[PDB]
Order: sequence, then C-alpha cells, then structure tokens
Amino acid sequence: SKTNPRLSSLIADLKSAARSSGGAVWGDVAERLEKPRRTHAEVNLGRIERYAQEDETVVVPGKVLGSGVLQKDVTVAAVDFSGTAETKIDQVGEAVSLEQAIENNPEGSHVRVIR
Amino acid sequence: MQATIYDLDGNTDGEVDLPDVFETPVRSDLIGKAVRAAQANRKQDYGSDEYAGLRTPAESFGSGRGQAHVPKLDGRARRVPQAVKGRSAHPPKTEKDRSLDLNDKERQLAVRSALAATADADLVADRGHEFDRDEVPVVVSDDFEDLVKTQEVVSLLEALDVHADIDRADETKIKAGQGSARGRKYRRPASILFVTSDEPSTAARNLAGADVATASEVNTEDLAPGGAPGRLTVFTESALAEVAER
Amino acid sequence: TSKKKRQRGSRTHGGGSHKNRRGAGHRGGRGDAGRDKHEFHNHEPLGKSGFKRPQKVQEEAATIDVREIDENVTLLAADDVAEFRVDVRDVVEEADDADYVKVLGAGQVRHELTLIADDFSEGAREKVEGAGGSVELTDLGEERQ
Amino acid sequence: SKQPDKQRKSQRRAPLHERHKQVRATLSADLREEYGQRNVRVNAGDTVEVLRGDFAGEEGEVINVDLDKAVIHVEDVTLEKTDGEEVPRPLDTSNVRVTDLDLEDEKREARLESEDDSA
RNA sequence: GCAUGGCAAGUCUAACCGGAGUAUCCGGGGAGGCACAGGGAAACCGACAUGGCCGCAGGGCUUGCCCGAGGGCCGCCGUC
RNA sequence: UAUGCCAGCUGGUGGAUUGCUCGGCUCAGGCGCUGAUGAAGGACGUGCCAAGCUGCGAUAAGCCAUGGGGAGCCGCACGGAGGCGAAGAACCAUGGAUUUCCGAAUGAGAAUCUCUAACAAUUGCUUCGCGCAAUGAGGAACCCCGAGAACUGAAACAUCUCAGUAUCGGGAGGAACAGAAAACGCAAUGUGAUGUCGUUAGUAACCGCGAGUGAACGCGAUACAGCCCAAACCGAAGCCCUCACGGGCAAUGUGGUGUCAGGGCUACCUCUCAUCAGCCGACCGUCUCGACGAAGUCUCUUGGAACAGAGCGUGAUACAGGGUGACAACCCCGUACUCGAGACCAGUACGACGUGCGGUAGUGCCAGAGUAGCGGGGGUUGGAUAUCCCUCGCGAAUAACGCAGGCAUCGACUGCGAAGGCUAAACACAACCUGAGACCGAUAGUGAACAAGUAGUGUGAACGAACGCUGCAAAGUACCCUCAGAAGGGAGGCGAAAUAGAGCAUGAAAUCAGUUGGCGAUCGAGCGACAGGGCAUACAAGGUCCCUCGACGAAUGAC
Ligand SMILES: [Cl-]
Ligand SMILES: [Cl-]
Ligand SMILES: [Cl-]
Ligand SMILES: [Mg+2]
Ligand SMILES: [Mg+2]
Ligand SMILES: [Mg+2]
Ligand SMILES: [Mg+2]
Ligand SMILES: [Mg+2]
Ligand SMILES: [Mg+2]
Ligand SMILES: [Mg+2]
Ligand SMILES: [Mg+2]
Ligand SMILES: [Mg+2]
Ligand SMILES: [Mg+2]
Ligand SMILES: [Mg+2]
Ligand SMILES: [Mg+2]
Ligand SMILES: [Mg+2]
Ligand SMILES: [Mg+2]
Ligand SMILES: [Mg+2]
Ligand code: NA
Ligand code: NA
Ligand code: NA
Ligand code: NA
Ligand code: NA
Ligand code: NA
Ligand code: NA
Ligand code: NA
Ligand code: NA
Ligand code: NA
Ligand code: NA
Ligand code: NA
Ligand code: NA
Ligand code: NA
Ligand code: NA
Ligand code: NA
Ligand code: NA
Ligand code: NA
Ligand code: NA
Ligand code: NA
Ligand code: NA
Repeated sequence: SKTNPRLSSLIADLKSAARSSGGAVWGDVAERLEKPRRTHAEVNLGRIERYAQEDETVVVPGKVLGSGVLQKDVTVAAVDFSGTAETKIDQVGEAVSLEQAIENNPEGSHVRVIR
Repeated sequence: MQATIYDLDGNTDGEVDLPDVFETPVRSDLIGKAVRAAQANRKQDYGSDEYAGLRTPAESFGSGRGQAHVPKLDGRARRVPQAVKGRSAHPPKTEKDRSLDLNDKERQLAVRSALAATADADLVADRGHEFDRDEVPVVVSDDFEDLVKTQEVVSLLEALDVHADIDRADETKIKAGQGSARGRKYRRPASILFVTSDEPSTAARNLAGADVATASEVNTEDLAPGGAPGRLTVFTESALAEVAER
Repeated sequence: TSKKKRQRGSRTHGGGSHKNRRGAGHRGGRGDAGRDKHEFHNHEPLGKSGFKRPQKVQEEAATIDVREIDENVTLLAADDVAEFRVDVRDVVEEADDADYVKVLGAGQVRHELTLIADDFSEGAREKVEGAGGSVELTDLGEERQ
Repeated sequence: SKQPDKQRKSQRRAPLHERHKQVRATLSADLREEYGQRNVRVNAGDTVEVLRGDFAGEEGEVINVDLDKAVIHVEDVTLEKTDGEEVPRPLDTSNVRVTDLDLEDEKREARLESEDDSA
C-alpha cells in the first residue's frame, strides 16, 4: 500500500498507457514501482553516461542522483531527480518526469531502461 | 498566477502575483503526518503511581489450606494483578516517549503543500467550508491589521461572501463521553484562518471557529486543521508576500 | 491489523506449549551466558588479539580520491584556474581536526591538475602526471625522509 | 481555572464575602439606565419579578437572602406543605429581575451610583 | 529486519538560543553521529567513474537478427 | 395430579450497567526552612444543648488594630431556644494579644502527673555571677560526610556481578557540594576556576580477558567572578564589652604591608579607576491575589421547569470554563482589554565613597613537612606499571628549588607552584502556592471521593478495610382507621415521577415468592446440533405459506 497519492496516480497512468497504447515498458516500470521502495532504482549520473545513447530515452524506474559526470545529450525519464541530478542533466541534455514521457511517448518506443 | 486584492469595503483594489508556493502539489499524506506530529507533541506524560498496589507485606500461605497461592494480608488478597486493590500489570508510564519526530524538510514541504491547498476553491468546499466565492485564498489589504471591532470584520466578510463559514462554525457540539468531566465538554467546526504580517487579528479572533496567525509562523495545523487540506483562509497583502519564502 | 492485535484468544501468544515462555532457562541463560558452551555457535572465539597504541600517539589522515577532485573541477569555480590548480586542504571536509591531508589514486584524471597536499599515494602521483599534471608537497609534506 | 471540577469547587467553597456575587440578579431597564449596571446583589429590601420558574410572571418583595446556599425568598412564592402551612420556595437570583431597590443603606446607594464601583 | 515517507553523495540535528499564538508551534543551532575506502596486531600502505563473455526484462530491425540496465561468469586493482 | 423440569410474566433480593464527580494519578511554573522568644508532634480542655471533625487555648469555633467587604450572620451541621450586626457584624488580608500539660524538654522526678528556684548537659566570652551567648529537635524529598549486605547474574560457583545498591550512624541549606591550576597535554605559536546539559562513547581502560564493567581531555551549550591569609619588611600603630566610667584580649603578635599580572627591601618612573571595605539601592520580568468589565432573559409550540424546536434581535480586544429546574457568548460568576497590590528576583545590578593599579634596576630577604616521595598490607576505581583512599614503617628540597605531562632512572622541552582560606550565578527535591491533562471515574484511581491511617487486629515493632447519587423545590407525607405501638399496615396528601419515600437515579445476572405456557407420578442420564411433528402466541419491528393443474427439467431413470 503506497502512501503517496502522486506515486499512486503515476502508477495508474503508467498502466493506462501500457494497456491502451502498445507500450510494454510503462507496464514494466509500473510493476517495479508497485514493488517495495527499497527495490526501486537509485542511479547516479555515472551510469546513465556509461550505458545511454542519443535519440534513446533513458528510463529509470526509480530516482536519479547527482554523483558522477554526464556528457551525452540524452533525455532522462525518472520518478524523481535529486536537485543536483536535474541540474547536471539539463546542462547537457534534458531531465523529464515519467508523467511527461507517458504523454510524449505513450508507445514507449526507443527507450532504454537503466538502474 | 494572480491574486485579487480587496479593500475594507469588499471592492477590488488591483492585484498581485500569487506566489509560487501555492502551486505546490497538494500532498495530504504529508500534511496529515505533520498535524499528527503537532498534536502528539503537545500531549502530556502520565502514568499511575509506581507503588500503587505494592504497599503491603501480604504473603501467600502456600499449599495446605485449600486456597490458591495468592498473597494475602488480614485474610484479604493483595498486590497481585488479579486481586482487587492489586497492582496494575502493565499500566501507563511516565517514562514513555509520547512525542514524534519529523524531518524539517518533510515538515516544511507539508507547510508549503497545505499553503498551496489554500488556492483551490474545490478543495476548500470539499473540506467543508461554506462560502459563495470563486477565487481563493481571499486576499485583503494591509489595512486589515488596523481593524479593531470584531463587528467590522464581519461586514467585510459578508461583503466578501465568506461569512457563511462563520454561521457554519457558530454551533458548539456537546461531545459524547467522559472528556466532558475533564473540561473537554465542547467542540466546534473550524472556520476561516486569518493570516496577517505584524500581529494576529485581535479583531477577527473571537469570530466563531476562526483562527488568527502570522505569516512568519503560520503552520500546518492552522492551514489544515486535523490534517485536512484546504482551509478557507484570508491573507494580508503583505502576508501573501511573506508566506512565499516559507 | 498487526500480529500483537490478533493474540487475544490464542492463549499462548505464539510461544507454543504454555510451558515455554517462563524465565531465563528458555533463553539458555541470562544475556551472553554459555557463549562457549551450549550456545557457542555464531560467536567469535575466545581470547586476546593484538595491542592498541595510546590514542594521543595515533595520527588520523584526511583522505580523498582523485576521482572526487577531478569530477568536480568545473563546479569548483571558487578555486584557481591555470594553464586547474587546487590546494586539497581547502577541499576535503574534516580537514581541520585531522593530522594531515592525503590524496589517493582511485579513479581517473581527465584534466591537467596541479594538486597541493600533505601526502600523495604512488598511484595518485602517476595518474596525475599521466594527465600532464603536477603534485606539490606542502611544507608539512616535507616529512618524507 | 478552565477545569470543571475546580470551577464548581471554588463556588461551593468560596468564603462568605465572595458569596455575595452568587446572589446577583439582573436589573430592570429603567434601573440599568439609572445606575449604569446590568445587575446587582439582591437585598432583603428589593422588589423582584420571577422570570423562569413555575412562579415566572409573579412579582414580590425579597423576604430573605441566604449566602450559604446562595438563594432568596420572595413574597408569595411558597409551597403548601402537607399540614397546610405555606412555606417559601427558594429561588436562584439568576431566574430573577430586580424592579425596585431598598436604598436605606448609605453605603449601598453610594457604590450603586459611583461609576468606578459596582453593587 | 521489514513496509511506508523525505532528502540524497550525502543525511540528521543534540543540549541550547530568538520569536511567538508561550509545554504545541516558526526560525536558528551540524557539537557530534552514520555514510563517503579499504587492508594490517602495528608500523605503514592505499582500490574498476568498466576490459571480456553469457543473458532476463525492455528496446531496435527489413522479424530470425542487433542493442541489451539489473543479474550471472571472468579479468583486473588496494592491502595483509 | 402431587413432589417437579424448561421459559416467561408480576413483585422481590442483589448492586452490575449507563450517566454523574467534592477524590485520585501525572506533568509543569512559582516558592522554600522551623526550634530554648520552647518548634514540629501529642495529651487534655474549649460550644446554650456538642458524640465526631475543624478551629481555638482558662481571653479557648475565639480578643484587638488597620485595610477590604457588606446586610447579613452565629464552622462542617438544614434542630430547638436564644443572640449578634448601620456604634458597619459576617467574611478576607496584614499585623498584634492570649496561647493549659507532655513534648529537643533544660531545676528534680514521672505512661501527659508531681515535688522543692533552676539555660539540665556540653561549650565560648567572661564583671568568673548562668552576667552575655551557643548547641540539642523537626522537616516531602533533595544535599554532604561516614558504615555497608544478600537474594540475583555468571544458566553451578569462589574473583566478578547485584552495588557502593538496600539498610544503618552523623550533619547543612533553600538549595547543597564544588571552585580560581603544583590544571589540561586535540603537544600546541594551544586551552584557561567550578558545577550542570548535550556529545565524545559503550570509545580508552577493567575482567575465571568469562559473564559483565566502564571513564576522561576536547567540543557545543547554560551561567560566568574573582578574591583573602601564613611569611618577608613594619612592631602595639590593634580588637571585643560598656551610654560613660571602667574592664577584657594582645610581644606565644592585635594591627599595617603582602599573596605568581610573585611579594618584601633599596634607588628610581609613573600613576590611581584594579582590587578590597563600607553607603545607596531599583526597572523589567515572573508567580500569586485583586478592581473594572459588552450583549435578549422578546414571540409561538412542547415541557413540571426552556438552557429545546420555529421566529425575531444583540455583543465580541470577551465563541476559555462553571452555575442556573434540559443543548446559554448576550440569565448569574467569569472570560478579552486596562488597571492595582504582594512576594521572589535582590540588598542584587547601576550609582557614589574611600583605597590605590602598574613599570625599571639591584637584592640566594619571604613563600604552608611526617608533607613530596619510597616501602609493607588492605579497600576502592575504567584507571590498566598509569584511580582515589586507609593503615604500618620510612622519608626531601627550598625557587639557584619543587610538582606534573598515564611504567622506572638521567637529560631536554612544555605546563604549573602542593602540604592555609573564602567565593555570586547556571543544576537537585517537592513540603508549600497555582496551573495543566488523547490519565482513572467509586472492585477504577491513593490505603483513603465516605468517621481514613478512621473502624478494627497484634504485647509490640507493625498491620488495616468497606461505605459516593431523594427531589426543580422538603413540597421529607396532615387527617382518619387498625395495632401492645412515634412499629408496621390500610385509606389519604405532595410531586412530571414515590416502581424518586430516606444506604431513596438507573436497577443486570445468580436467585426467591406468586403466577402463565409446554411437559408430567411406566420410565434413562453432556442437557444439544440438523430434520420433522403437537400444543402455545395482541400490536410493532419479518411476510410469507399450502393444494389442483401447467411450464422448465441436471445426474439418475422405470412399471
Ligand atoms: Cl549508480
Ligand atoms: Cl593502535
Ligand atoms: Cl585544549
Ligand atoms: Mg488499584
Ligand atoms: Mg460511554
Ligand atoms: Mg565538525
Ligand atoms: Mg455603580
Ligand atoms: Mg522536666
Ligand atoms: Mg548463578
Ligand atoms: Mg561461565
Ligand atoms: Mg562497577
Ligand atoms: Mg584528561
Ligand atoms: Mg590584610
Ligand atoms: Mg570493585
Ligand atoms: Mg478504592
Ligand atoms: Mg504475635
Ligand atoms: Mg432505585
Ligand atoms: Mg402416568
Ligand atoms: Na499500607
Ligand atoms: Na477455594
Ligand atoms: Na515521557
Ligand atoms: Na512464535
Ligand atoms: Na506461554
Ligand atoms: Na545464553
Ligand atoms: Na557536522
Ligand atoms: Na515555597
Ligand atoms: Na461536637
Ligand atoms: Na495561637
Ligand atoms: Na539555651
Ligand atoms: Na555563668
Ligand atoms: Na543460573
Ligand atoms: Na546453587
Ligand atoms: Na574478575
Ligand atoms: Na578541535
Ligand atoms: Na437562570
Ligand atoms: Na601505603
Ligand atoms: Na601537566
Ligand atoms: Na464504592
Ligand atoms: Na415446534
């Protein structure tokens, strides 16, 4: 039982997209968000840099933290970003909320899941 | 966004930018947690006498007389929990920590969130408040702080179509239960919160169910009584501005 | 509903036989009793090991990896820019109450760095020089001999 | 003291002089106008009208004032005992209104008139 | 340990101070704690921001083929 | 159909339940000593009638003064008789009078009485006389100095642990104690009296190296405050009693100087704003108490009673809480606002008086002994070689010296002067006042809401209960009848209600009387569950049910 109304709503949106549109990553991310918070992702920039690529949205089924350097001009989609992470990302690319990525890409295409 | 300032007659008088905080996502769960903490932290430590029931040399006769091994004195059972006049087994204790902690960041976020819930006419009506207005919170000029007679503040509220909320709170409830015997006989609905900047409205305070606070220290409770978001509030031109950096 | 809340009516509250939850015998003794007898298992073996040096003769080093320095060079605008030059002492937190500041060689160095510190590891030197950098030893650092 | 037990206690245990305040009744409009007071300590000379009991409506002269019990006897406000003897039916000053004052006391009238003090 | 929640390479204040609507509450307070490197009795020394291979989910493509976080198997590095 | 079974109805018994709270429990703020000028505590007295409680003390529920208060009053305690108060009583505050006997108990003796002037006893001063003084005892705990267990833990047990706990002896105050470095030892070019709070840390240290035990320096805060002798050099320049007179003390040193920013002495410079002694003497705040203090007691309906419903209206710097015949801001006390007094802060802070701070050079003049220290034996501590202490023995120096910096000796370095003394504030407790509460609500909560440490038990130390609720108002039942009758009963009266009628609100169960339904004197025992019948049943809150026939028709399935 999640307690955050925003997380609950987000999870429901993710589902709605996964079902309606042909997206399968949203329903996948939704299943991780339903799982215990401790299992959620906590990824620092150093990893997003090592495995991401341009024109491929990096999807973090958790939260992004500001440790390390990010140079690639990538679009990062997460549940939340540490104030530093968001700052460091918008410097070389773009940080986006999962709620936006669901609207901009309900088909969940050209996306890389990172944790 | 934009907030419409009102003069002491109930007529518009320009407008200012509704500060960003009122755009904070309403997070009732966090607001509820802050109110719970606030209410628990003012609760007083209590507990029965450490020695209640133990002031006796009572002893058990043991086997031999067809009686249960219960300590007795003058043929009267004592001390043990199952005995009348005996000690309370696991009673309330003074040593118990009845307080609750809350991270400053978490608490501040709830203040901002409750503050934001103020600018939502739908939430406000849902919370139970009675008014015939459309825009909210009700922004008023700094000259409100100069009012003296409560009756004056009434006419202003009647002008602002917000006085109905006070008719709502003008009904005390005589509670069910023994709280009555401890001075908690009555209870009443929460009405309008009046936030000013220099000092709390001495004029509005006595209004049925009203609360008066100051922008620098207004909290989660007055903003959301009982952890319920969306209280029909009225800010002061300066209060609004000051409340922004909270 | 919690576990405690469902106990009324269970009689034994999960202890099994009502003959179970009595005194210290049910625990095999009070506290750590029998740590090398009946309850030896998962206890570290008995005995003394080593010695300690007096607290006031011990030196506590303030350490930092190059990776940290290197990763924040741009962000460290409040520090000197050159042909970047940084006095580690002003970087590492807890540096006041420490006996000295040592730099360690973990990670990479993607910048021409000029570092000033009381101590450096062989790996810290190599890595910094391998990136066209210099290692400046403090006057305190002149203890190397 | 906001606690009910302490409130009721201080009333029942208040010393004699502090009990004068327990035998105060509301003054008529003419009297309120004339003395700048809303109520007054009912005296054995005053005349009063019953506003609340079974005797509400009736009027009469205050025959007695008991400070211990904080109650007054008003003329004709009686109860007929079994033997047929009419006896006084005690009244609380709160259910009563003063419509005439016995001003034979110099001191009473003095305080009754001075704006700085009450009676 | 676990579930929820805040913040995140950080996080939290303690006594205490000021304010106040005066035990709540608003603002100060990072002393200090834990985390940020380990190994060694000690002296003392001091590490992978990824080199290879499998491959789940997911994605891609001209529909078996690529990319494949996490995970698994190695390499390699600090120290005794 | 006896004796009788199950359930119900009427009445009872009982006192649960619900509602109520004059008592508790706990937290918080304030405040804090009393006593030979005989306390605290106890005994016995004291009232018109007086048994308990409270008060008081032969002047006995009280006497006097001042202030407040006010037309009433004569405690709890509501009777009867009587009395007091406008000559201002009651009641409240302050101050004073009185204040029996025992009691530290003090002339002597003694189970609260007695015998023939009394600080008994021990002390200091001393006119050497009890002439002037001191001590004694109490107090809720807190505080300081001594004595000091065991159950227990270690799954036995001895060191260890419980624990320097329980208990015991002695004693102070409103707070104690501590305290201006022979310190610390983040070793420093550093800190700078002492408590206490937070942390340092379950760290260092201890320990059948088992179980367990367990600091400090520092840091952040609170509050801040720093001084006086002994001696050197002076040498009676001095102090106490007494109005004075006069007496006493004091060369075995009173008094001056001086106290590590070492001092004295000698010669100089300069100067005082230190320090010490004495005078004056608060603000603010806080705690408590007090004054003043807004607005409906309007209509209708219900009711025994509006504080209810509906309608009309008002105050609010006051919508905290309580009272009042039912739910009250506006009926009464209060509550906001304003104002006043007392106490604490505090004889403190500020102020002023007096004094005189400091510096140079010279000077081996002075600077606390069974001490520092060593050894034997013990206790104690985390203190380990390196805690603190006791005991026996031994035992130094003299600043050109001495002690410390966690083993000893020597050297260096750094800190610092023991063996004399005083010291505000910040901290503990809760007797006392006041406030508060997601505490209990009469088998609870104190043992104690009640005669409560009461009744009562024990030779004694000691032990120790139970008992709350008529009603709006006593209107607490006149009169008549009956009766041995102030009993009880009948009739009757009051009230909304007596099934509110006195241990009287409500009034459960166990259970008792009478009574209704079912069963019943030829028949068998976990008392029932599920089926199906008899008999019984006011309404209400459930409304279904029966038979012919017909439609549908799983598995099964014939004559
Ligand atoms: Cl990461
Ligand atoms: Cl070590
Ligand atoms: Cl230091
Ligand atoms: Mg009890
Ligand atoms: Mg109830
Ligand atoms: Mg620090
Ligand atoms: Mg007047
Ligand atoms: Mg005698
Ligand atoms: Mg044992
Ligand atoms: Mg053992
Ligand atoms: Mg110990
Ligand atoms: Mg130390
Ligand atoms: Mg002197
Ligand atoms: Mg010991
Ligand atoms: Mg009891
Ligand atoms: Mg005996
Ligand atoms: Mg009854
Ligand atoms: Mg038969
Ligand atoms: Na007892
Ligand atoms: Na029995
Ligand atoms: Na507590
Ligand atoms: Na179990
Ligand atoms: Na059991
Ligand atoms: Na054990
Ligand atoms: Na810190
Ligand atoms: Na006191
Ligand atoms: Na008596
Ligand atoms: Na007396
Ligand atoms: Na004496
Ligand atoms: Na004498
Ligand atoms: Na054992
Ligand atoms: Na044994
Ligand atoms: Na041991
Ligand atoms: Na330090
Ligand atoms: Na009334
Ligand atoms: Na010795
Ligand atoms: Na030292
Ligand atoms: Na009782
Ligand atoms: Na039947």
